[PDB]
Amino acid sequence: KLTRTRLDRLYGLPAADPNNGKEYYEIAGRFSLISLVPSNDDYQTPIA
Amino acid sequence: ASLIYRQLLTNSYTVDLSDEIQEIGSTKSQNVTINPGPFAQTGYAPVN
Repeated sequence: KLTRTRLDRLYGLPAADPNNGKEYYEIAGRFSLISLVPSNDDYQTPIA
Repeated sequence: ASLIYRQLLTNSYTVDLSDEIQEIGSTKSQNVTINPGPFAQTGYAPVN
């Protein structure tokens, strides 16, 4: 709700004070990364 | 006159050194191992 305005019941965070007493919004979780890594093998090496 | 064959058979070890004489001068070549066998088939992801 914005005081002294023509619209109330606003939705979504304002662009003025998006933090309001917090610096980092810590988010802990598990990530799985199945990627196409560029690497041939333990091959591509002199045999000796 | 049989000494020719006997001396050819007897004093025929130093010829081993001749190999080195050809091996020292020549240039060798080594190669890395090639990945053998079939390759796994993997395309893209379905597209929109």
